[PDB]
Amino acid sequence: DVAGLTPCGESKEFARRLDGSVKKLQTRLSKYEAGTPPALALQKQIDKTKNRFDRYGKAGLLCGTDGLPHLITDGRWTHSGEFVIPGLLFLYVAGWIGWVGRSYVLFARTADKPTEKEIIIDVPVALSFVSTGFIWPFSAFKEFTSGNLIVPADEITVSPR
Amino acid sequence: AKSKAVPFLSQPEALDGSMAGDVGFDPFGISSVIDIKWLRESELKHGRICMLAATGCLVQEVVHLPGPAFSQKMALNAWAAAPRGGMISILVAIGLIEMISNRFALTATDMFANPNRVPGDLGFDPLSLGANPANRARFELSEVIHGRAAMMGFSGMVHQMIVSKQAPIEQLMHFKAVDSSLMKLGGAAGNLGY
Amino acid sequence: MDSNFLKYLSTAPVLFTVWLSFTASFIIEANRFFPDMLYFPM
Amino acid sequence: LWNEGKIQGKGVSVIPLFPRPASLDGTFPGDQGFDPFGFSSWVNMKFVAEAEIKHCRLAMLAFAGIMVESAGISFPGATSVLGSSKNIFEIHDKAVASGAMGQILLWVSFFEVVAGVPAMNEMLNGESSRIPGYYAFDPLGQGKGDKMGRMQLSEIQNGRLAMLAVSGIVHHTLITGKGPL
Amino acid sequence: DTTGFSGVPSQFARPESGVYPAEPTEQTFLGMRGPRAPGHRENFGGKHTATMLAIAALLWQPVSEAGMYRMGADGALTKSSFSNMEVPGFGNMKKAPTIESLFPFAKNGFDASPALFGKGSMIVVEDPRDGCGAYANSGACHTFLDEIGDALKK
Amino acid sequence: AMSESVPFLKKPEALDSSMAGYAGFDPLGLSSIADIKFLQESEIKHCRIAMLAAAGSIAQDIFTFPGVSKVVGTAKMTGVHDVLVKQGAMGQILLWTSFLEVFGTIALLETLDGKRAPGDFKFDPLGFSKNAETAKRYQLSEIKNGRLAMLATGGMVHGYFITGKGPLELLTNF
Ligand code: CLA
Ligand code: CLA
Ligand code: CLA
Ligand code: CLA
Ligand SMILES: CCCCCCCCCCCCCCCC(=O)OC[C@H](COP(=O)(O)OC[C@@H](O)CO)OC(=O)CCCCCCCCCCCCCCC
Ligand code: KC2
Ligand SMILES: CC1=C(C#C/C(C)=C/C=C/C(C)=C/C=C/C=C(C)/C=C/C=C(\C)C#CC2=C(C)C[C@@H](O)CC2(C)C)C(C)(C)C[C@H](O)C1
Ligand SMILES: CC1=C(C#C/C(C)=C/C=C/C(C)=C/C=C/C=C(C)/C=C/C=C(\C)C#CC2=C(C)C[C@@H](O)CC2(C)C)C(C)(C)C[C@H](O)C1
Repeated sequence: DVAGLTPCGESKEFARRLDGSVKKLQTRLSKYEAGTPPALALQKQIDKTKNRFDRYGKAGLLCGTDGLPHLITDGRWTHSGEFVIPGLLFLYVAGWIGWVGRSYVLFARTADKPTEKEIIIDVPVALSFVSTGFIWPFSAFKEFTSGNLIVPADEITVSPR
Repeated sequence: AKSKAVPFLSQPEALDGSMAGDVGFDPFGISSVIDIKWLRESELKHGRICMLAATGCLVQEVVHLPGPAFSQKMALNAWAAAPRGGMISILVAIGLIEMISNRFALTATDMFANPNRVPGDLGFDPLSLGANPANRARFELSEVIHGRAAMMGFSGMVHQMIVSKQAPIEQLMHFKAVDSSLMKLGGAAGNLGY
Repeated sequence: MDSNFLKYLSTAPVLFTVWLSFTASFIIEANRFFPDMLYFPM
Repeated sequence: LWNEGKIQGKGVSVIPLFPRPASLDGTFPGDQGFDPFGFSSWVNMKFVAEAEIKHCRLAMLAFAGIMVESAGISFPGATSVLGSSKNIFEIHDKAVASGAMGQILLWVSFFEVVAGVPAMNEMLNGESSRIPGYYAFDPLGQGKGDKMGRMQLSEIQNGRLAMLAVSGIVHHTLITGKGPL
Repeated sequence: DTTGFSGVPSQFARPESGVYPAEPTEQTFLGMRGPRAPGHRENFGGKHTATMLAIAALLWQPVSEAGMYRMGADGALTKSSFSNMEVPGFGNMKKAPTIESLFPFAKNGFDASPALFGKGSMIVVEDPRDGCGAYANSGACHTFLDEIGDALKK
Repeated sequence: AMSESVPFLKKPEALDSSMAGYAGFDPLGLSSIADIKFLQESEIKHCRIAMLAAAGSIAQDIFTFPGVSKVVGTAKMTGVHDVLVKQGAMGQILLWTSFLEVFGTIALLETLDGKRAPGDFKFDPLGFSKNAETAKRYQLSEIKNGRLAMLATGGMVHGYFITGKGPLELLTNF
């Protein structure tokens, strides 16, 4: 397929991975009686292992010669669920955490004792900030263009050189 | 100075009997931590959503739009059956409604920035039904009460759909009791997993 | 509830321990009900 | 009449075992002590009075209905479509299945929502000064002095007796399998 | 201090606009209450909004029935798509976009009506009572009230 | 001030005898909920449509226009609706009444502005409301007959939903 890779649903090495993983569990299950708790624990692990291999095969992942799934991350849309969408999901959470943390440090500067607000957090106000993070892309860009994100270079302490 | 709802507790501050549906019920003291304006905005919103949702379940049992994608009497099955494109259309339209009706004052730090903004009052009166100021207090009371009742009712209906794989009216008309041989609560750690 | 005890629970180490235990806990729960998510399913 | 002080008034006790409470006012037609659990302290007196008169009126009408339908007395052709039994329970179940009970339910509930609920709301709000249980339903005269006097007390006592007797009749029919008359 | 979720941007050290318009009271039928321009509710008010909906609902009736209605040998009418109208002078484009491209009911199998729901694709109204009563049922119908009666007699 | 129609209830505080067909009957307080001019325009609209509907039920049972028995066979009352939707009869009726209802919408919005009496489309081609006393009497007659025809229409169509007979045929049989 892409980069000489094979879809995991027709990879023979993927098929042997699934079989070897189950033979390894079945020989541990061969040492226990049917209704025992170790037998049910291993029978649930054989169900989980088979389910995972079935899902990967039908997902559009590509396997290598080694029979393991490989991720395509060049930007193509047929493979966006491996990096681009998990990445879009990450950056939304990361910017949320950043926007919310930034909003609280600016609040704490206007406090009676600014450093006491950072070791003893005003939890009702800090929870007010965490809820605000859901629209951080719009809130932060408007913050930028309204001249409130970036401070000018001449209000920042620098080393003499 | 005791609560009227809970007679053995002290009456909570930020609850002064002005708001509709105010009977002194805040035993956990959330009103002392969270501004009552935000709490009433969220209560009216949750209640309005649940009025539509409870009505949605019952009417969806009775009446359907045409087509096989809309033929699910059980409302929890309708979630999966309904066309995904149109369901995400509903979601996107809700988001557009949320930003515009709130006028870009969406968050915990900028909703109610305008002193004119009132909790739950979005300017929505298309037919001017609240034009009469004599009906205002009882409309506010019965909106809050309908919202609370529908929150409880929809919660019950959803979890009765989970327990009994039946739609709400025909669960009442073809009732089957809980055997307890299925859907036992908890237990993920009692058997140590699996 | 005592305000000095609530001011103690608002201290940075308690909130850090509680929040990251809560955060760790819904990752653990999400991987119980929805395991082996190597990809966003699409 | 009123007989204020003698019967139905302040200083009147049906059972002086229980002292007459202060919260129970002496101006409500039918007040003859009997407030043990102290409900008059916190309930709306106007609401509970209207509820009492309505429970009284149903009890009387239901008693009349039970007597007629246990004596075998009927309207022409009613026993033809409905059952021939005199068991009040059996008639109710088959008149439900006939739709007659549905029609009475429909029309009672219509009156009770379009007229009963506004009447209750105004009587408790303070917009109309309607005495409890009043619906201006006096077609055949017999009002005037009596209307606010003995008839209010006669109605309330016949209604309380009708409530107790109707409960008695239905439970006797339950424990025996045979109705009265 | 700041209570938490107060909503005022000056209590969270957030930059506010400083501009907070006074809230008027006038409303429009399919729009919302709020600050408008002067004269806006006079031209785009309830009168405008109701009238525009009325025209849109009237013009829906030709659109919901859009098609090429042609008579055969007798007076019988055949319905066809407007795509069958081949425009003569547009090079390689011979089948043209029409009003059926902005309102493609047929492709989704809708069968629109001037009342929005046609004989095919009609509203489905079922009865959830399933042809039995609230109490004292017999057969494949056991109501909740029957379950209360079953428990009390056991 | 108590209601003339419901004596134990109060006067409905938005209704006055200067209205046509007033009896003080608003027990549910809807005249306080909705704007009263809208309610008045709606009642007269419902009244006139139901008057046509009841008279049409009666007349359709009496006679039927030439050629109609071909297309409309055993169908009667609501039954003819689906067969004539296939034909363009109901489509044409809907088209022209909707066309009139755009102007009805403009009229109602002027009524809510307060420049028009409810239901007043100024339609008096033949002369009946020249005199003021006659005008008021006919206003009351129109409202009362329209109210009666609303209930009539209800009964007639539900009688079809029960027996399938039609008004005149339900009188003749059973
Ligand atoms: C939410 C608060 C916050 C925000 C907005 C930023 C913002 C930034 N930091 Mg980070 N930083 C923070 C907290 C924060 N910092 C803390 C707590 C530490 C101590 C570990 C650091 C240590 C740190 C280093 C060493 C570096 C940065 C860098 C940067 C820059 C690039 C982003 C990055 O590399 O992230 C990296 C983030 C980290 C390495 C640690 C973040 C740890 C957590 C997730 C954030 C704190 C959450 C906080 C408790 C919020 C609570 C809010 C609540 C009270 C409402 C950017 C200026 C880099 C830079 O200058 O590049 C230009 C860089 O080299 N920061
Ligand atoms: C940008 C405008 C736009 C466009 C072009 C479309 C286009 C489409 N929609 Mg979508 N839709 C939109 C906005 C839009 N939608 C919005 C804003 C919502 C959210 C309210 C929806 C919700 C939605 C759902 C739920 C469904 C569609 C479906 C469809 C498709 C088939 C349509 C069809 O056969 O119609 C011809 C059929 C009709 C016109 C019948 C209409 C039925 C009535 C009018 C519904 C009652 C409306 C109800 C009262 C909603 C009130 C709330 C609202 C005012 C906020 C088509 C691709 C369907 C789909 O995905 O099919 C695969 C589907 O099931 N849409
Ligand atoms: C013994 C019963 C009794 C008594 C004393 C009263 C007395 C009163 N009622 Mg009440 N009422 C009753 C029963 C009674 N009612 C019942 C059962 C109903 C439901 C139908 C009503 C419904 C009612 C309304 C809706 C209203 C009143 C009102 C009034 C007042 C004025 C009317 C009046 O004086 O005429 C009463 C005249 C008589 C009681 C004469 C006797 C007629 C008898 C009881 C008929 C018997 C029927 C039949 C033969 C049953 C016996 C046979 C059966 C066993 C088989 C007065 C306080 C009005 C008021 O102002 O309330 C405050 C009002 O608005 N009543
Ligand atoms: C709510 C009103 C209403 C509705 C929906 C219908 C609908 C229908 N009628 Mg009925 N009809 C009506 C009123 C109504 N009619 C009235 C008022 C009469 C006369 C008393 C009739 C007499 C009638 C007959 C005899 C027949 C129908 C038939 C039909 C069907 C075919 C349409 C047709 O050609 O009718 C034709 C009907 C007419 C030409 C009468 C129209 C009456 C108009 C509205 C009077 C308006 C005059 C008034 C002064 C206003 C002037 C307008 C001005 C403001 C510009 C259709 C289902 C036919 C059918 O299929 O029956 C089985 C049929 O043969 N109608
Ligand atoms: C305002 C809204 C009010 C919501 C009310 C909630 C109603 C439903 C609550 C449970 C109903 C009855 C439970 C019996 C069921 C029961 O007790 O089962 C027991 C179960 C543990 O299993 P065991 O050790 O009992 O196994 C026992 C053996 O018999 C079987 O193996 O307890 C749990 O931990 C399950 C709940 C999850 C605990 C964490 C929940 C998520 C945490 C989120 C943050 C805190 C939220 C509140 C946590 C309490
Ligand atoms: C001639 C082109 C034209 C057409 C074909 C057309 C059709 C419809 C329909 C048809 C189905 C409806 C239902 C409708 C309703 C509304 N129109 Mg209207 N409309 C047209 C022109 C304008 C302009 C220029 C404005 C405007 C507005 C509004 C507002 C909001 C008022 C409010 O929120 O206060 C509402 C509810 C104003 C605005 O604010 O739009 C955001 C505004 O300036 N319209 N409009
Ligand atoms: C914002 C927010 C709130 C909220 C909220 C909520 C929960 C709002 C939810 C709203 C919903 C559920 C809206 C649903 C709209 C459905 C539509 C338009 C269906 C269209 C069908 C079509 C086009 C078709 C078709 C056809 C097809 C394809 C083929 C045929 O075989 C079948 C068929 C003929 C039918 C509230 C107001 C509560 C409060 C607060 O302010 C915050
Ligand atoms: C405001 C506004 C207007 C408007 C509007 C609208 C859309 C108004 C609609 C309001 C609605 C939909 C109110 C619905 C309330 C529902 C309740 C209280 C249900 C509670 C259920 C319970 C208690 C239960 C239960 C159950 C349980 C769990 C067990 C089950 O087995 C069964 C059972 C069902 C019995 C308009 C647009 C006209 C314009 C105007 O200018 C302004």
